[PDB]
Amino acid sequence: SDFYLPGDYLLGGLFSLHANMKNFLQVPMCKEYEVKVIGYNLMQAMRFAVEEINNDSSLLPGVLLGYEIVDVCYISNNVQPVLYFLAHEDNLLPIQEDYSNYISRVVAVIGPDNSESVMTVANFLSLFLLPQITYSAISDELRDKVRFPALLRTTPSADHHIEAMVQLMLHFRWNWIIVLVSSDTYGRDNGQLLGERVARRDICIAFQETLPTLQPNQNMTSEERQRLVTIVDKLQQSTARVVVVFSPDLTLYHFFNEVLRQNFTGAVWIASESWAIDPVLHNLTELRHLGTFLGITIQSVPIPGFSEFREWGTCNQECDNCLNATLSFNTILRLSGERVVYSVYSAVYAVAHALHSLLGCDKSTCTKRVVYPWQLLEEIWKVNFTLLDHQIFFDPQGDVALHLEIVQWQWDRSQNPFQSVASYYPLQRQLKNIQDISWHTINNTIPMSMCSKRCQSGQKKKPVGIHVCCFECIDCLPGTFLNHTEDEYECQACPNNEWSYQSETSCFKRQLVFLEWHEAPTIAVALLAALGFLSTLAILVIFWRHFQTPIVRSAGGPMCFLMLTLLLVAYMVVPVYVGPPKVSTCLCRQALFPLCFTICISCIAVRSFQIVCAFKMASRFPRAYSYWVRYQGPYVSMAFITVLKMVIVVIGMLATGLSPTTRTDPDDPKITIVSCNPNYRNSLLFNTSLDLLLSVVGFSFAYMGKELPTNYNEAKFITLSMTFYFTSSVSLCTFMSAYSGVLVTIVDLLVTVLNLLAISLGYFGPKCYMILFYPERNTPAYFNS
Amino acid sequence: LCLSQQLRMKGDYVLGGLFPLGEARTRPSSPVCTRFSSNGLLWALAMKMAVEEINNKSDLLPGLRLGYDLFDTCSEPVVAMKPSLMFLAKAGSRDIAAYCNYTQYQPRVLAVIGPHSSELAMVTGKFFSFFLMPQVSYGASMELLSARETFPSFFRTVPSDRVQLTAAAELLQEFGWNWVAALGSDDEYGRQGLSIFSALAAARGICIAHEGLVPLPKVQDVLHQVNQSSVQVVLLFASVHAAHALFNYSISSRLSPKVWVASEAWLTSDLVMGLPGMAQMGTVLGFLQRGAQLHEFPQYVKTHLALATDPAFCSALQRCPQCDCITLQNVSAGLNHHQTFSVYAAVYSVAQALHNTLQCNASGCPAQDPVKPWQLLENMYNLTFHVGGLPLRFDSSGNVDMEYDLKLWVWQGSVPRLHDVGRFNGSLRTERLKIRWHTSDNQKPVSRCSRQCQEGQVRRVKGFHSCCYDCVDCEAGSYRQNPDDIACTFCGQDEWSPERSTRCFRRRSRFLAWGEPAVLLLLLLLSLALGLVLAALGLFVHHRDSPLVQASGGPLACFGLVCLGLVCLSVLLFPGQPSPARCLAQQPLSHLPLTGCLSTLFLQAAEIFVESELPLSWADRLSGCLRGPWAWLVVLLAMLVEVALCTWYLVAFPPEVVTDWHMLPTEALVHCRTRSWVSFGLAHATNATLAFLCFLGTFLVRSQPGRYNRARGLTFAMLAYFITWVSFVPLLANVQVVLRPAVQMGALLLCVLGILAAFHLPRCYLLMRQPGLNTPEFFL
Ligand SMILES: *[C@@H]1O[C@H](CO)[C@@H](O)[C@H](O)[C@H]1NC(C)=O
Ligand SMILES: *[C@@H]1O[C@H](CO)[C@@H](O)[C@H](O)[C@H]1NC(C)=O
Ligand SMILES: *[C@@H]1O[C@H](CO)[C@@H](O)[C@H](O)[C@H]1NC(C)=O
Ligand SMILES: *[C@@H]1O[C@H](CO)[C@@H](O)[C@H](O)[C@H]1NC(C)=O
Ligand SMILES: *[C@@H]1O[C@H](CO)[C@@H](O)[C@H](O)[C@H]1NC(C)=O
Ligand SMILES: *[C@@H]1O[C@H](CO)[C@@H](O)[C@H](O)[C@H]1NC(C)=O
Ligand SMILES: *[C@@H]1O[C@H](CO)[C@@H](O)[C@H](O)[C@H]1NC(C)=O
Ligand SMILES: *[C@@H]1O[C@H](CO)[C@@H](O)[C@H](O)[C@H]1NC(C)=O
Ligand SMILES: *[C@@H]1O[C@H](CO)[C@@H](O)[C@H](O)[C@H]1NC(C)=O
Ligand SMILES: *[C@@H]1O[C@H](CO)[C@@H](O)[C@H](O)[C@H]1NC(C)=O
Ligand SMILES: *[C@@H]1O[C@H](CO)[C@@H](O)[C@H](O)[C@H]1NC(C)=O
Ligand SMILES: *[C@@H]1O[C@H](CO)[C@@H](O)[C@H](O)[C@H]1NC(C)=O
Ligand SMILES: *[C@@H]1O[C@H](CO)[C@@H](O)[C@H](O)[C@H]1NC(C)=O
Ligand SMILES: *[C@@H]1O[C@H](CO)[C@@H](O)[C@H](O)[C@H]1NC(C)=O
Ligand SMILES: *[C@@H]1O[C@H](CO)[C@@H](O)[C@H](O)[C@H]1NC(C)=O
Ligand SMILES: *[C@@H]1O[C@H](CO)[C@@H](O)[C@H](O)[C@H]1NC(C)=O
Repeated sequence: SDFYLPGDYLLGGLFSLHANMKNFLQVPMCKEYEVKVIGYNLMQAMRFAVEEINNDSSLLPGVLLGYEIVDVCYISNNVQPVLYFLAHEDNLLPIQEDYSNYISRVVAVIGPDNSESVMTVANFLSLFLLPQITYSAISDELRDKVRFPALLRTTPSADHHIEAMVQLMLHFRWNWIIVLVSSDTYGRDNGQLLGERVARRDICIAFQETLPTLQPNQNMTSEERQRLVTIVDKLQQSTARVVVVFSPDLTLYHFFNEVLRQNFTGAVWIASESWAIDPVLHNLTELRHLGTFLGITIQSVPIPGFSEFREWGTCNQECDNCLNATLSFNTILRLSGERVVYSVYSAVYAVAHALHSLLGCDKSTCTKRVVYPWQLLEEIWKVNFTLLDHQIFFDPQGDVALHLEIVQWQWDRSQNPFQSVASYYPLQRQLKNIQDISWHTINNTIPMSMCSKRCQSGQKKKPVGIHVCCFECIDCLPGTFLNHTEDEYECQACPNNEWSYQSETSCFKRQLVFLEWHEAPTIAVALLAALGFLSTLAILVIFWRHFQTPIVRSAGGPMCFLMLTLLLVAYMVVPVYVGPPKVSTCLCRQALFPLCFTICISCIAVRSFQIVCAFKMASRFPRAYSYWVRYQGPYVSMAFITVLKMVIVVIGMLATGLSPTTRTDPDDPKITIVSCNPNYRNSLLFNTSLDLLLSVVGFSFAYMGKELPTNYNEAKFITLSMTFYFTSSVSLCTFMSAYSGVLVTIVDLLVTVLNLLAISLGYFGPKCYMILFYPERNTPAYFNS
Repeated sequence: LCLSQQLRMKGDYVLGGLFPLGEARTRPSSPVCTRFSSNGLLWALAMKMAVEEINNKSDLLPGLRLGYDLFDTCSEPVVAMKPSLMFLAKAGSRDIAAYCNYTQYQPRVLAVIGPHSSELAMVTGKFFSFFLMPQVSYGASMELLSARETFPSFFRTVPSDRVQLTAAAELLQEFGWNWVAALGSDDEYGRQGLSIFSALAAARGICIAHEGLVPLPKVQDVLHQVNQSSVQVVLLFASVHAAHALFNYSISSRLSPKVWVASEAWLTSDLVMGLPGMAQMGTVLGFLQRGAQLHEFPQYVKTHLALATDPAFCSALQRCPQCDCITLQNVSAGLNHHQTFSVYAAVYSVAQALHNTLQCNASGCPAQDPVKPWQLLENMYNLTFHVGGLPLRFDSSGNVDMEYDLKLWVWQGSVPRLHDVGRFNGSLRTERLKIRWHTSDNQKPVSRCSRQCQEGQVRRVKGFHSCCYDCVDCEAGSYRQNPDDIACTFCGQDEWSPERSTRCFRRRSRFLAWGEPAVLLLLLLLSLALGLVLAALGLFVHHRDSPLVQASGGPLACFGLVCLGLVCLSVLLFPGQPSPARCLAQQPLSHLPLTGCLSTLFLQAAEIFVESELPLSWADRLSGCLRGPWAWLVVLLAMLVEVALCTWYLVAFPPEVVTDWHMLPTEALVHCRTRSWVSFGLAHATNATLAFLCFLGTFLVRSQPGRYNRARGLTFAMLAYFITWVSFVPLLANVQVVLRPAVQMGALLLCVLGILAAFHLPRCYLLMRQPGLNTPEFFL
């Protein structure tokens, strides 16, 4: 038959012609199972490769190359063919400690197409070091040469498949995926490898689930139906829209059927090499509404003169229905190209080149020396040639970097069923040359598969769970921003007393608002205080121009002159209120204004007392009146009140501090008013409390004798001025209790100026009136009346 | 010593053997292991003792000799494949044929006692299955070796990982921990255990928060992932070295204590058990095997070593060249190893299967053709073999069944000991009363996830397999828009939402309604004030020619009473729904009449002050002009300036009816608000100056005892106005925003009542009750 061709050096093969998709005493042969077409395709590829070696006189001249292909089941039959290959021509395999002198029947073996059988065959062959170039086996366990010394490969491992998947996800900006594996070892290792790889590229896995192993052509149980319903419900409820599947193609019919039944659409499925080229699933022709079906598969290399050769055409070494099965799938195989066929082609060519180099042939003659399998392995480890514009050389880890290819399923039989969209180069670990992909969206937009929306400019990122890439966006509170260069996970406030608005990434400096010389209310208050100051200066000039008069002598001469000078000083330091509040400014203000005002009010009160209530008190305590008249009662009272005010103002300075303060007004954080007392309400309340305690007794004493002429109607004018001061203080207290803002300083200054104006006018202006316009009442002879 | 010479023994049926006797390419040469291992020699001697005991017995294998070929296989499979090929070779020949199927073979060994290593057992079983050679392997544990599809002739004497993992899952479910983290070693043992436990947890409802692989001697990321989830029960299905590295790193980083469910690999290993500082790593709960022990094995080992020391027997009579040059002290540490019983029972199982296959009684065994190895398999399943008084059975999948003990570590003087606190014979039965946990008190460490979310909550999937949900409550003002939402959505900022609500409720208005108790009381006060104004007006218009009203104004007094009544009337328009016109016209309507009455009172005060504290020369001209048409022009000017100020502040300062949607908790607001202290202050300034002038000109005066004090009433009216409004302002700035209009009307009504009871009421008292003081010489 075609499974055997005698030659100088045989070349064993292992191709899965049949698979199981529906008692140990009866051994089920591979013939009873359903016929697979890929196995016969690869077998014909190997036959064509050997036949081309035979044609080529430049490669292996005068050395006929043969082969012995044995049908190997998927799992069931994997030991007998190895024993056949290693047995001698008599089917006897000797046992010895060392096998260097041993000459096997075959010189090399093309390994099985599934990883488990490859592992078993390589485990058996490790004793004799028979070169075994497996194809289409993608397990990472074959990458190490400690336990597989004589195992080579012509297909990139699952490492490069996973890398291509991750690069495809990165290119389209997907960071929230779903992994579905199978109960078999292949799915589990692929899922674990993808999970290990994807964690370092800022891509998270929403959830991983295992699809129960379920061959087709058999009815499903209730437990597996419930399991599939649960899987599909979990898939639909999650927000991820990129589903990678690591499962053999046989177990995916029921899952996709359940997905169609559940009416779930909008998933960008990513396929491993197992079912990315499976023709039956594409022929199902109802998945076109699910979404785009990407997949990872080996790049197709067009072999010249292979389609015509393929179309031209012991135990477990026969098949009958292979040709009939391949007849139906001929067109799709021709259109889709050859992907795994080139792997077998290259493996056979590598064996041929290793034999040619080992024999040392000079393209004319060959030495025809006996070749041991270990010598062939040592030679094939160091082959480096070309084949269809592809370099064939083996890495130290037993792999040749064949270009991968991301393929997208296209539901149109007029062209290739699996249209290539991208190419991956394992040598540089780079995925490049990406073409347009027909997406399933409304207007061909790349589907979005991100768990968390991008945060708005100036929004703190708060982790929501275990997954790093998922977060929630919460606005930073007023007064802070985000320094994206430093960290975006926590707001960083702006120092230097500057405030920020909501969702604002640039702190702005607060403007320092304060009393300034060129404004309207300050100019009005300055004009009022100037009018008062010139009025009081004129009063003082008049008083010094008119002395030795009953008006100024019955009244306290030194007392009134001192009060006038203190009012002059207070008016002259009034503009110290305006301007930049410094330590000296507040020191002078609080050591001058309250002192002067308090001593003026104390003088007024003691004068009212001595003019009204002294006469009445003269009746009860006579010796007290003698003490009062012998000394200078009003002067000692004024001194005592002055020292008490000194004590209280010193305690106020020691309590509330001296440094000018910055208070953030509720109207506009952007502004910051500066007063000099950090605690101003309590200080003003204390000052007004002492002043009003003195004022109530002063005004009561003035009222008690308001009709007595005394010192030219002193009680009446004291009463008028003191009631004016009381009303002004009440107005200030109420306005303070019902307002707090920028106008506090100007209102306080206005009230102080008005109080000084009251004390000046309503107590001295009558005196100026009588002195100037009434020159008859100031004569000494009028003292009698 | 020549101990290795005893590794063979001729007999009618000879058993194979693959033991780890020794320990650790270009040419195809089998590697040679020269290092010596005590465990392998102990197991080989156990098998030899079992074979000798079977030969000794007369009721088992009667008149038949059972042999053994104990071959040394290292942990590597390359060195182990050669003994297997020797086993499958024809007896007396060194060549193994490559036949079509198993039936044509004539193997030299009846059965094989499989390798201890399960990774080696994989290759050995897959090789033997083609020839259907019955191999029973001690120590091979992981589950996929039980698959009859690829291992039709692989049995074992130790339980699979499936039963112990089922026991662990049942323990976690029974103790309530359905939110656990699963870890495993990077070798095949850990991966298979992780897959099996994943299946069992999915079946039992348990949730795996993080499934990860601790690398063999990275770990930091695994610990970080475990700590990220709030998990207090961690199943570590790892080998000894991986567990030791894990616990050493956890000691270095001071990881918080957790309940470590231990696999049998490191549950009883002294390396992990004796780690310094390990006591602070929570409780360790494992499932140790419950198997009998050979009570005479050490005696046999000592006696056989001594008998081998004698040269007479040794001369009277390689696989382990290093096994000859040993002493007793080189093996004394491993006599009490529980795999010796497994080897013993495996040999007994093969012997009993052979006895059943030959079908013979205790007296003898009939002669027949030699039995092929593949004929044992028909009787090795369904096989009941008694080993040391305890019966064992081979399941349909070659699995033996035995009980388990839940052992937990305790700590006293850094001495960890194992106590049985449970038993697993297919159904877990724990005694948790005696269990001492690691927490502050003796309480079970809780580790539970919410399988379902309570109604009205948002659900966030959590776990490596989306097993449970995290219920999160969000603060008021938010609602769950749809059940599948991952975050509750806000509603329209004009509607309120209660805490933990499926939907929001609309915000309805709440202003000062006509039915509120405060408005009712203020309405009664307004009624009383208006009645007083009407009575005073009636008295002032009936006794209009009397000296009382003539001195106290005249037409002007009645005009002021009308104005006070109109102020009381304008009080009415504050409450109710804030129409823009009403809220705009609140204040001007309040001050327009009050301005008129205050100006009339000020005219009276000015007349009194002019007649009192001025020279007669100016008085004779001021008094005759301040009463009459000039007084009317003065009151008209006051009203006109009030009108001008009111219209200017109405066109410039906007009184707005704003709807503060975010003031009341469950309701909106309709606040009629104007400029802060600017609008009403400016409208109030004219009245303030008018009242202050009246008070200043009236409050001090000479009241002769023979006349009438016409200043007391005006002084007290101004005082009532001032004190009531000075008290009103803080109430304006302090009372709740709803009752602000009520405060305003209360202030206006109190001002009117004070003015009345101070000025008009004392006049009316003597105008109505005691008309004996109405003489012109007393008033004018
Ligand atoms: C060359 O190979 C072809 C098929 O590739 C085969 O049919 C033919 O016999 C070979 N020899 C020659 C001389 O063409
Ligand atoms: C089971 O298999 C039979 C035979 O192929 C098939 O007819 C049937 O639909 C399947 N399902 C059930 C539920 O019987
Ligand atoms: C869509 O979904 C519904 C609801 O699950 C399902 O019954 C139906 O078969 C699906 N397909 C169509 C075409 O309606
Ligand atoms: C191709 O797809 C069709 C349409 O569903 C299907 O019937 C057929 O079995 C598939 N396979 C072929 C023609 O080989
Ligand atoms: C292929 O099928 C046809 C009928 O369609 C049959 O005549 C022929 O023998 C088959 N060929 C095989 C089984 O090789
Ligand atoms: C194989 O040969 C090519 C062509 O000279 C060279 O570029 C390449 O580096 C070689 N590869 C190795 C592995 O030596
Ligand atoms: C796709 O095309 C239509 C027609 O030009 C355009 O109006 C529409 O916005 C596009 N779709 C999307 C989702 O942007
Ligand atoms: C923000 O980060 C930059 C870059 O490190 C640094 O220079 C700067 O001081 C930080 N703060 C602000 C307020 O920009
Ligand atoms: C077998 O029996 C003999 C006596 O017949 C005894 O000496 C020997 O120890 C026994 N073997 C054992 C117990 O392994
Ligand atoms: C084994 O193969 C031979 C080949 O001659 C066959 O006759 C025999 O029936 C086979 N035995 C089985 C399948 O059990
Ligand atoms: C335990 O961990 C520490 C910290 O990493 C390390 O230094 C030490 O060598 C480790 N111990 C062992 C026995 O490996
Ligand atoms: C573990 O997580 C807790 C809780 O977030 C944290 O405080 C602690 O630093 C983490 N690390 C360790 C080693 O405990
Ligand atoms: C016996 O033990 C000694 C002491 O540990 C050791 O040196 C010697 O190698 C051992 N003999 C062996 C392993 O054969
Ligand atoms: C049991 O079998 C033996 C061997 O054939 C035979 O000699 C004997 O008679 C049988 N019966 C009894 C009761 O031992
Ligand atoms: C043997 O196994 C079969 C399986 O069908 C069972 O019916 C029978 O009871 C078993 N015999 C035993 C356990 O002795
Ligand atoms: C397991 O043991 C319990 C008692 O601990 C017993 O009730 C139960 O029947 C046993 N189960 C089996 C399968 O033997």
